[PDB]
Amino acid sequence: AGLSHYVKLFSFYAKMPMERKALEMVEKCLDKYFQHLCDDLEVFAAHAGRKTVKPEDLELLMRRQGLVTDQVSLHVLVERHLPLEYRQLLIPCAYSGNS
Amino acid sequence: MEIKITTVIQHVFQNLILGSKVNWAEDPALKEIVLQLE
Amino acid sequence: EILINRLPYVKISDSFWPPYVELLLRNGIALRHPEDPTRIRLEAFH
Amino acid sequence: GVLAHLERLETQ
Amino acid sequence: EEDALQMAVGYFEKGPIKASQNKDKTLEKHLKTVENVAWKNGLASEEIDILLNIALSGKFGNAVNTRILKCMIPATVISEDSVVKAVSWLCVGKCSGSTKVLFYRWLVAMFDFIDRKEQINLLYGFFFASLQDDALCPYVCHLLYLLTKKENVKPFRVRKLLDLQAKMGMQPHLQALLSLYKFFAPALISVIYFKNSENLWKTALLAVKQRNRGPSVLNNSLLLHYINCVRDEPVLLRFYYWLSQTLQEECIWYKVNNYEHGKEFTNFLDTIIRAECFLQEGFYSCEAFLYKSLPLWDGLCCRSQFLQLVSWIPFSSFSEVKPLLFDHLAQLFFTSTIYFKCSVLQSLKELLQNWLLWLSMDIHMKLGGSMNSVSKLIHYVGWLSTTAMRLESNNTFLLHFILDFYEKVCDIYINYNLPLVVLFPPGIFYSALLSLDTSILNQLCFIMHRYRKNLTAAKKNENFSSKTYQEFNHYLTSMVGCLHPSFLSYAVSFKWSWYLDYLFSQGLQGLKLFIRS
Amino acid sequence: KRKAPRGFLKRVFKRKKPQLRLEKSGDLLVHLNCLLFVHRLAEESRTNACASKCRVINKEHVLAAAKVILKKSRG
Repeated sequence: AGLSHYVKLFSFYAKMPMERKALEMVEKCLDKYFQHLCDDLEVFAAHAGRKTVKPEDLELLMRRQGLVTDQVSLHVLVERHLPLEYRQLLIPCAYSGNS
Repeated sequence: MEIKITTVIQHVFQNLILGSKVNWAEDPALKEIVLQLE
Repeated sequence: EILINRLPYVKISDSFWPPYVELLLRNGIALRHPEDPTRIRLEAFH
Repeated sequence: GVLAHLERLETQ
Repeated sequence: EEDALQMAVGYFEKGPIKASQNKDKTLEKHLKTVENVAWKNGLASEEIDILLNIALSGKFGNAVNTRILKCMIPATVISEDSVVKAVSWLCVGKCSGSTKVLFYRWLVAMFDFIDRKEQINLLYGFFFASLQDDALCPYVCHLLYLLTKKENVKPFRVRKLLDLQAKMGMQPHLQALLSLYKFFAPALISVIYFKNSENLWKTALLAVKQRNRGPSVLNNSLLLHYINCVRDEPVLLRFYYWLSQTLQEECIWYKVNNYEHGKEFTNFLDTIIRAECFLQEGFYSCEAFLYKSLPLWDGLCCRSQFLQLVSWIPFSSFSEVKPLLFDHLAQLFFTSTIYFKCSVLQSLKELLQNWLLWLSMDIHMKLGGSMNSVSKLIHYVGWLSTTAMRLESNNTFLLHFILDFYEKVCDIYINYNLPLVVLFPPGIFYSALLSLDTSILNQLCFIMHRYRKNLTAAKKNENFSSKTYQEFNHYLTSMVGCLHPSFLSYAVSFKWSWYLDYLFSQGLQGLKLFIRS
Repeated sequence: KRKAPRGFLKRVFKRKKPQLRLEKSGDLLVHLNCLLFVHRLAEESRTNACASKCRVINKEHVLAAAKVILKKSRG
């Protein structure tokens, strides 16, 4: 499903043919990626003292992953990869009604 | 050097009365300013 | 628009009210610098 | 034509 | 009642579905049975596409349940597109992305019916900036593939399409849009194809078609007229160099296949032949390829095409074209069968007309040395056609084509205003006079009657007179005394005037034109 | 590929850890995290392929990629 979505997106992200036997191991890589993430969101949201995981709860985590910097903030990272109708939810546009 | 500004401000009317809360064509002022003739 | 008229890629050096700067970015009005994304260019409609 | 035809009585 | 019913649906929108005393799907379904007959008047389509889709009740099922059939009976008008671009406003209501997908599919499917497509084209960027969102790209790409004009190919849009191609996939819809943008101003270069998905809507859209029913230059015929009219230097040379390098490369292509390449070359030489029959002057690569490839030529290799190329050969001198070409259309004429022989005196028959046309207006556009060229061509054919008469023991088939050539030699003065009455060489005249069938005998009779007519016409306006009239009176007294074997065949199948009537009546029309003369 | 599954990421975030309150579009942030993680995977696996000059990504390059990037992507 979604792991199959990412391995297919791996094909258009690696720009280069790979093997299916590589894909079920990258599936375990995504499973462990969540096995680190969802308890990294767990511990980071607990660090903020909030039960829920707000967007800034993940901005700090992505700062940990070195992908958010003072040059590359959270929102700019949304520009480069997410589609428009999806970043319309994340980065606040303006209508005098900023999302 | 002026039409090149008139093809810039024009295309930021095709992109400002699009991305905002436009209510673009249900208005008689913009309807002649939007659909801006090339 | 003044900066693009004579060329610039900075043109705001990250102008403020971040809802606004990203406004003219999603609609295609302006473009982020592909390498240093704290500076903006107006999409070069020329 | 009678040239395209004359090429098919050469055969036939 | 639909206008009343649709305003009731609007009331169904000014209030909630729960507060309504009746179901929407009942009244909108009565409207749907109406759509199965006639879905939406231009004003009706406009309004019901406007209010049902901007923000109001318009359920992503209900607005879609209508949008599947919310197209137009007569035509879609500008005001339909106007404030549904304010449904494309794509905001707090937005007519959320699924109904957007059916909406852009609506426009793609009914792009053909708008009174002023230029108005929507003037709205190009409003849909082009809708290409960035992922869900509408496969349909917005189709729409802009249908909406694109040169005024909408500004370089920033080219760079936006390139950014979309880099960020997103190589999707064939983006490739199709890129193909259009390359077909226009090439600020981008790239090398599926209007394969639509509105086929499901094309149940209703095929009903809509039925409803509207009831309620470098050779393969361009529209551009061939330009080159027909410009005898300009850099275009007849831009075209000469293409023909020479297409008749060389693709004819060297024979030397590797000679069987399967012998069908596109034949079908390309057919296009050359048609282009010359239209444009009416021999392409200067058509002869230049002929002199180059006639000595190497066989009898039957593209005979039907090569011997129609010979017809369109720029009249040269018949002293500079004879050794180069006609010395080979005799080198193969005298060594090949009748079926190539008849294909040359026919080829040179058409060559005679294509030289005499260009000589008629050489009288129109204001001779003697040009005269000597057609006269010598006809004599050389008249030399060709006495020895071809000898090779095949007076074969009637070959002499039929010989006379078919001479059927266009009797009428030089009457037809082309050219004073070039060239009589038979006797090796054909009496060889058909004392022939054995009448479809060749009446042929000769028609030719000589047109010869009488043409000589009489030349006597009116004015060497021809002395020796030509002597030879024609020779062909007359000898033959008019002779006017017999095929006539004997008729007489066996058969009171002199009644014999005539039996003749005459039975197709002998060249004999009619003589006997009346 | 131009998609991002709303349902799948939420189902994974609920299956793996039963006690969270991921926000309205927080799963979209999780998708961005995985998108960039697989970006790093693709690029550093291309580097791994050029390391052994293999013209096809294989198991022995992905396993080396994992212990670098997956550990790096840990918060």
